[PDB]
Amino acid sequence: GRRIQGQRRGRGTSTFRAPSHRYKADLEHRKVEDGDVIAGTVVDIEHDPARSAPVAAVEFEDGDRRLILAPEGVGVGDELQVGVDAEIAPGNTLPLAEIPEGVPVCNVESSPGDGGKFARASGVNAQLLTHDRNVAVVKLPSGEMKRLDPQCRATIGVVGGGGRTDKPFVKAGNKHHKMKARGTKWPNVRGVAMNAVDHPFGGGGRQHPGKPKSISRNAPPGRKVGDIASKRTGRGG
Amino acid sequence: ARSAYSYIREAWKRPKEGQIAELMWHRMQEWRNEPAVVRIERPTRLDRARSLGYKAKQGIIVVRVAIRKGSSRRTRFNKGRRSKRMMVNRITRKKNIQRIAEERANRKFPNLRVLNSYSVGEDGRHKWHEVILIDPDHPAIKSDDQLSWISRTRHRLRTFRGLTSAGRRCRGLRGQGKGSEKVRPSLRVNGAKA
Amino acid sequence: TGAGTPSQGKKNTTTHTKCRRCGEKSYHTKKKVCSSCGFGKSAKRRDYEWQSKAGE
Amino acid sequence: MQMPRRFNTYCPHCNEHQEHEVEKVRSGRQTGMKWIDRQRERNSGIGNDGKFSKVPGGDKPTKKTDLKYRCGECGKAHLREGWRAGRLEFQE
RNA sequence: AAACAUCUCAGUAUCGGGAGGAACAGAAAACGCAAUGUGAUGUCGUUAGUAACCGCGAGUGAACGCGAUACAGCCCAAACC
RNA sequence: ACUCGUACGGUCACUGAAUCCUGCCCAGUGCAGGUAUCUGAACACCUCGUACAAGAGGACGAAGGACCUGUCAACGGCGGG
RNA sequence: GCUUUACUGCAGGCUGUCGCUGAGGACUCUCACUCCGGGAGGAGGACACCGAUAGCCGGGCA
Ligand SMILES: [Cl-]
Ligand SMILES: [Cl-]
Ligand SMILES: [Cl-]
Ligand SMILES: [Cl-]
Ligand SMILES: [K+]
Ligand SMILES: [Mg+2]
Ligand SMILES: [Mg+2]
Ligand SMILES: [Mg+2]
Ligand SMILES: [Mg+2]
Ligand SMILES: [Mg+2]
Ligand SMILES: [Mg+2]
Ligand SMILES: [Mg+2]
Ligand SMILES: [Mg+2]
Ligand SMILES: [Mg+2]
Ligand SMILES: [Mg+2]
Ligand SMILES: [Mg+2]
Ligand SMILES: [Mg+2]
Ligand SMILES: [Mg+2]
Ligand SMILES: [Mg+2]
Ligand SMILES: [Mg+2]
Ligand SMILES: [Mg+2]
Ligand SMILES: [Mg+2]
Ligand SMILES: [Mg+2]
Ligand code: NA
Ligand code: NA
Ligand code: NA
Ligand code: NA
Ligand code: NA
Ligand code: NA
Ligand code: NA
Ligand code: NA
Ligand code: NA
Ligand code: NA
Ligand code: NA
Repeated sequence: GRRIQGQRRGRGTSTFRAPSHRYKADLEHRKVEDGDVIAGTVVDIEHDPARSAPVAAVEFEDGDRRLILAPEGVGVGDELQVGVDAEIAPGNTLPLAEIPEGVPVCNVESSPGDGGKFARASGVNAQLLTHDRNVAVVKLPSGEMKRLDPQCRATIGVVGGGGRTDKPFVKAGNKHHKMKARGTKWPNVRGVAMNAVDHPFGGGGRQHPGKPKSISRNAPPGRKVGDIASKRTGRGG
Repeated sequence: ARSAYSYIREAWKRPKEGQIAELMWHRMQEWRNEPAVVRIERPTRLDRARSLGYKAKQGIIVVRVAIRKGSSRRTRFNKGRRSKRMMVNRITRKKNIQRIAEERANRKFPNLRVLNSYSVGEDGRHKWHEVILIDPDHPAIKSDDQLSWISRTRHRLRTFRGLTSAGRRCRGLRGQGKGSEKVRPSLRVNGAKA
Repeated sequence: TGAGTPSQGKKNTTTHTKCRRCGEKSYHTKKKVCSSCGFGKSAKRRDYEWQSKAGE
Repeated sequence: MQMPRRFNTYCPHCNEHQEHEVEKVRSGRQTGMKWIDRQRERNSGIGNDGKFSKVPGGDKPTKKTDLKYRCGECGKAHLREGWRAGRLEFQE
């Protein structure tokens, strides 16, 4: 047959690419020689086309002007600080070690200095639970308990824009406009509505999948469709 | 008495033993950070070079070339093929790595011609060979009764036509007797059967 | 809309043009590559053995 | 059917009748060094392996008698045509 | 191959790289009519559809030697300086 | 490529606004987890064999399978008496 | 052209083994190698990656 849609994706053609050229900034923690002295002033609050969430423009003492992954509650004028000795208030960034356990955090680094990887979407947050001289245990929004180097920097507070998911799109048109701001092919045609040549679920006098939908982890691309390595399906039990 | 050279040779018989073993562990680190083709002022295996034709003279160049280890980097078929030809993983190229290295070096020095080459080891995925090239246009070479032969027009691009050291061995021309029926005088003249 | 005559009307785009290297109206001005001599793609001249019968 | 374990009959070696002992031919083990073995290794490569890609024929409903007749005095055995027999059991 | 998978078409078609007026090969870690024998290499004739391969099917397929053509034999590395 | 993205994410699928609802079945097939024991290739190792080698056999045993379990808004099933 | 528990194979995934590969049936370390860091340095570490091979799955493809 023909390569299935999931395979066209990888080639990275226009249709599957994100409108990068239309994006604003790659949100990452600033680099500080040391000392922490680094502080700056919120100059404005903008909309981030890549995350459908607000972002804060900040002017730093040493002249640097960069957009920042804004937590909820940051306003123009506020003074943010980044470093080991940063005060402990929302919007400030400092290593997990210097952060008091029990405090909600966002934009957490996977490894010290990577600029933040975890908890960055609308209204989410990580939860610093345990400290140590060797391991900082954080609970990520997925519920998992992650062990991190206490040297990993983070931002205090939860990400701005919480509750975005609460309102339904209501109409195809709204999805449309959102989708146009992401690296995604939309709308979605069901495999079972295709021809046998286009998808392992395609074909038939009526619409139904050919075999069972749970596919092995070892299935090859072109065949790995449906419920991938499902440990279970349905809702019962 | 033993020539000093004889010692370089002796050392390279077992490149994973003694001092040379440690040198290699050292060098490769820098090599792995170097490019595909790097001209070097002096041959890592002096005895070998000289044995191959190398001379500390103007117009004589040496260069280390890195080549990936393994079989052919082959693309699977995109049309009909009988089972016999649907192969990918086990297919290997008919040209040995040392020959590839010689060609890559030669292309880096369009004006030079390959004289010979020898191996200088390998790690888990590279293989390094040092290629000795010659400037057929530099007097000093044109005037050398032992290398001037490479200046002849008939020798333009020796490597690309397999007239090289490894070139001739890879072509199965080693033996003068049994086994070289489809080899000598050339593979192509023999319908490409060796 | 018919794919024939009615779709022939929008054809006012210029692509292939007189080539600077070979003189054939085969220089694709959009691609900057000659389909006839290879100009723009190859220093060597475009030529294939299939342009003639195998034994000739 | 039944069959005596021992009985008198012609021994092609002795060239005269003598008591023979009947036994079922036990299969010999292969060495894996015969020409066919070397051709299998040699000729098997990428893709289908011609004849070496085939698999075990099948079975006839009843097999023929596969026996060894051993002379009781010279100790040399001889083979005979076999005959279809669903089962063969020796008497004593 | 009266299907077809090994085999065959065929190392063909076609593709990539490159030389010359011709290329390539070439002075034996050869041959092995086993010899008290031959003596660099191409090529032509033959050896021969022979030896060898092969669902031992269809098909595939040399070499030594011999008769010719033309003939040509040398330079490094190292030892010692 | 997704991605100037980070689970309020995005990938892979099924159903197809709302409203009232969505029963029973894990035997087969699929996926997933577990697994005393059984099965399970090659290298290295041991035995025999060979002045070597081919080869025969042993020991060990990964994923996988047997076996057990979970799972149907997973493929699907919901009869005769 | 298409399908599949048709025949035969081929990609791909999983897994053992060998090479890279080092020190003191479970273990520590650091020096290759990998990742993070502008650097200092940090994490990981003889594993992973990559090369070779073996077993299983394998209409994704021929
Ligand atoms: Cl969305
Ligand atoms: Cl050259
Ligand atoms: Cl019997
Ligand atoms: Cl002779
Ligand atoms: K064929
Ligand atoms: Mg970014
Ligand atoms: Mg939704
Ligand atoms: Mg609306
Ligand atoms: Mg788009
Ligand atoms: Mg749809
Ligand atoms: Mg349809
Ligand atoms: Mg299909
Ligand atoms: Mg339907
Ligand atoms: Mg349906
Ligand atoms: Mg010729
Ligand atoms: Mg049309
Ligand atoms: Mg095979
Ligand atoms: Mg036929
Ligand atoms: Mg036949
Ligand atoms: Mg042939
Ligand atoms: Mg011969
Ligand atoms: Mg990197
Ligand atoms: Mg098919
Ligand atoms: Na279907
Ligand atoms: Na050159
Ligand atoms: Na051959
Ligand atoms: Na062979
Ligand atoms: Na036919
Ligand atoms: Na046919
Ligand atoms: Na055959
Ligand atoms: Na004679
Ligand atoms: Na079931
Ligand atoms: Na089941
Ligand atoms: Na068709």
